[PDB]
Amino acid sequence: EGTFLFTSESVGEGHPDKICDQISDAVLDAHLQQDPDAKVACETVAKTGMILLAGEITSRAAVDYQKVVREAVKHIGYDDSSKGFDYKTCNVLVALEQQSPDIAQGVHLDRNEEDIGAGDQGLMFGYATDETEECMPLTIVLAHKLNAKLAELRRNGTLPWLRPDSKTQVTVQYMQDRGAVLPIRVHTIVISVQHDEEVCLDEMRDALKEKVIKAVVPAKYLDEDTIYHLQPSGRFVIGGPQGDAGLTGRKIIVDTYGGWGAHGGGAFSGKDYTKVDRSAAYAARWVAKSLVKGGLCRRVLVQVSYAIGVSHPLSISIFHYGTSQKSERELLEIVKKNFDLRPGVIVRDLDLKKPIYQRTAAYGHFGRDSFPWEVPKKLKY
Amino acid sequence: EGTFLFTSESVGEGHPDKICDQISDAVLDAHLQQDPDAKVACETVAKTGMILLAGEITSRAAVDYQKVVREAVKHIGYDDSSKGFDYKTCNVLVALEQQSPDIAQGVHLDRNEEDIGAGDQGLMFGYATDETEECMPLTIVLAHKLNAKLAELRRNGTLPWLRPDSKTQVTVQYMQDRGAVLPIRVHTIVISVQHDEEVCLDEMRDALKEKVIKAVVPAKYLDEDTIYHLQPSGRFVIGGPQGDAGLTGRKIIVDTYGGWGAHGGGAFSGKDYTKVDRSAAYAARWVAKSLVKGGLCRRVLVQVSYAIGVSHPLSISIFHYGTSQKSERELLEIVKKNFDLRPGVIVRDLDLKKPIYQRTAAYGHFGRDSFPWEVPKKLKY
Ligand SMILES: O=c1c(-c2ccc(O)cc2)c(Nc2cc[nH]n2)[nH]c2c(-c3ccccc3)c(-c3ccccc3)nn12
Ligand SMILES: O=c1c(-c2ccc(O)cc2)c(Nc2cc[nH]n2)[nH]c2c(-c3ccccc3)c(-c3ccccc3)nn12
Ligand SMILES: C[S@@+](CC[C@H](N)C(=O)[O-])C[C@H]1O[C@@H](n2cnc3c(N)ncnc32)[C@H](O)[C@@H]1O
Ligand SMILES: C[S@@+](CC[C@H](N)C(=O)[O-])C[C@H]1O[C@@H](n2cnc3c(N)ncnc32)[C@H](O)[C@@H]1O
Ligand SMILES: [Cl-]
Ligand SMILES: [Cl-]
Ligand SMILES: [Cl-]
Ligand SMILES: [Cl-]
Repeated sequence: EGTFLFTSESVGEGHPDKICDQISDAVLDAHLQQDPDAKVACETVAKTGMILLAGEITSRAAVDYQKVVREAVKHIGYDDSSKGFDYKTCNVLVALEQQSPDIAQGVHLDRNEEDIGAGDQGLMFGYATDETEECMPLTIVLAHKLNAKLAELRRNGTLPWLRPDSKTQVTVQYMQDRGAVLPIRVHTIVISVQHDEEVCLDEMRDALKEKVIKAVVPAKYLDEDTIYHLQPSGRFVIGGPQGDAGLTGRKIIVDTYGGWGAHGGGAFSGKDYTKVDRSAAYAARWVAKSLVKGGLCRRVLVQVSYAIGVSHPLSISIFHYGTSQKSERELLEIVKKNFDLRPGVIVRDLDLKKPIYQRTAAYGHFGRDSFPWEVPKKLKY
Repeated sequence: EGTFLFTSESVGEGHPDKICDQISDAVLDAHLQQDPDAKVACETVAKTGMILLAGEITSRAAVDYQKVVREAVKHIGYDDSSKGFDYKTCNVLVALEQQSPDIAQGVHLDRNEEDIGAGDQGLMFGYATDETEECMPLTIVLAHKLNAKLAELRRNGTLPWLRPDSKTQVTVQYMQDRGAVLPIRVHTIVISVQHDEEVCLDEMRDALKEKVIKAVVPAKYLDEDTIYHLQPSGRFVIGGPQGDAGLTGRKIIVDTYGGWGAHGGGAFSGKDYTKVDRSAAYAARWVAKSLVKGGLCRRVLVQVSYAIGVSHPLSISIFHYGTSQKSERELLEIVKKNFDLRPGVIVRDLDLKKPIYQRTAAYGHFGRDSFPWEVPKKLKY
């Protein structure tokens, strides 16, 4: 009574959708290194032997797409045909055009930077929860860390049968606590990871429990009833793009809160700051985290929305789940007094011309590494 | 006090992401017409002059991809270079392989149909709300209907300057009502739609208000304070894939609840029933709607999750927002007694081998047309 199960998932750096996100952001970063005002909307598609870039870029930079793509794939670890994909020998195809002049004229041409219009319509949410220090749901934090642990043990050679494509999933039993949530125990863990042709299933399952799960999940959350689904498909030799096509922006829930809070549908990777799908979601996270770390609430969800060409949000809304003594109306006044959610101001507050985006594109965009949107603003009220 | 704004969006049939969803489901349907057991994972990518199919299909069908793709684009309305895209003359590229044998062996080979494994891990949600008869949020219903109205007036020739690519966005002021939500008024509407080179902005804005909004949104929701952003970019002649690359599965929030409820991240289009991203989300909608139409709650969210190769969900969870006299524990017992959420049973209950998927791929998968997942189950308890 008062408890429920909740599940979130994450994926590894070599998951084919995440490959695409990382490549899209490597392209963005390459442009921004040379032209901080590049307009970038770079989608990546991955299938056996192929990376395709499709989208719209207007930029003063001279970018070697072959090098940028191949270096990103090398970093992920796909470096041999035996692994199913090789940065040295794959096809890299480019279908990139300039940004539509109709978009450019309606969004940013002949506009003062602070008054640039949103690059599109849409809705975006930010969320924070006091259940972890980093203000993220435990389900998603643990799922990300399990993938990171796999990559670590692959790269350090202790589990050399590992390959880069992985997925994880964590189910936690939660208790209610005055509108907030408290994690009690881990009910179920799934891990699936691509592997070489030589290792056997029992060796993999033993390693995944002892060297991955136990190295990540605190023992206080694990008990004799916890259910483990380790390599549940039985065989995962074919992987990466060869096993499953990847596309940019197909892991938007992994990128955010693991299903908690809410999501407006927009993808992050491959987009410069004028695309509010990214910048306003980052700003909304920053607002939410600022409210929780400032002691105003324990758990909070912020919605913003925009119209293409219009700088100020059309709507700003807040829900605190009953975890503040202040009304949501009062919290909204505090937010309005402390934040300016025009994209041309967000860019300054969060330093969004800086080429740090490839680092955001695996293991979630939130709750990690003290990115600007993770540093709470001191609120005046 | 007790009120908040909430925004949802929708897109039209010629929006480039939605083009991709529709093509992916046209391909699925073509396979299912000949082989009800086809294994389909068809991604579509669209950019100027190009439809690319990428993914994995194992099927006994003989499908003419050129015809299927081009007929889908014709139906949407892209039939001339003057509109930016033409089904008769575009490039159709195919990068389709068989389903991975490692997946096939772990999911469905040599398994009894009812006991087939989930085609992947993941989490899925179903939602229902009593605020409309179709048990959907008003924000998303209105946003979809505005796009449908644009397509209607394009196809009937009364606004012949319209083209197929459109987006809409609706902000509603809601009041709290004992855990449920009540819509009060429409605060803001956005409409952006591709148009010919001859029509002027004032003609478009007048038509969008008088012939689109007033034909869709009840006057009781509109007042002298409602804000209208009609063609806010000022010019939208370039559109469709030429204006913005499209990909399958990039409108997952438009496809579902417009940001309400929750989303697990999986895309629907291009996937047969063994992909629980689709089948289990449909079943979860069916459960949620059955609970509301059965009088057990006014508003409800259901989560399910799976592991690849495992037939039964790993977790089932329910949240009723305080809108039931029964506890969520009791509702879960009712759900367990009345539903079987194995994919190999869902397929029978919801008739998921039937080639009806292209019809789901615009205007949302839920709340429309009495699809099987929209017909409530009579609950025994
Ligand atoms: O706040 C809550 C509470 C809650 C928290 C503290 C309190 O004092 C009172 C109630 C809650 N309580 C219970 C109890 C039995 N079942 N549920 N369940 C949930 C869910 C959720 C759960 C199961 C499936 C689906 C969504 C969510 C959510 C999660 C993700 C996205 C959107 C909503 N929030 N939430
Ligand atoms: O249930 C509620 C209630 C509520 C309903 C009936 C009651 O008797 C008591 C409370 C509520 N109340 C208020 C009041 C002032 N602000 N909020 N606000 C919300 C939101 C939401 C709102 C603004 C931004 C973001 C999310 C949501 C939601 C919507 C989509 C996804 C997830 C959660 N639910 N919700
Ligand atoms: C299961 S595949 C999706 C379904 C697939 N498109 C098909 O044709 O059936 C989704 C993800 O699961 C992982 N995956 C691929 N092959 C797998 C296998 N043999 N066992 C487990 N997971 C696998 C990869 O991370 C892949 O991107
Ligand atoms: C604004 S575009 C996204 C940003 C774009 N990729 C870029 O290069 O800036 C997203 C969607 O908005 C719509 N759109 C395209 N051109 C537009 C215009 N000139 N005015 C308004 N909306 C437009 C189309 O539905 C398109 O798919
Ligand atoms: Cl996936
Ligand atoms: Cl191998
Ligand atoms: Cl879009
Ligand atoms: Cl024209």
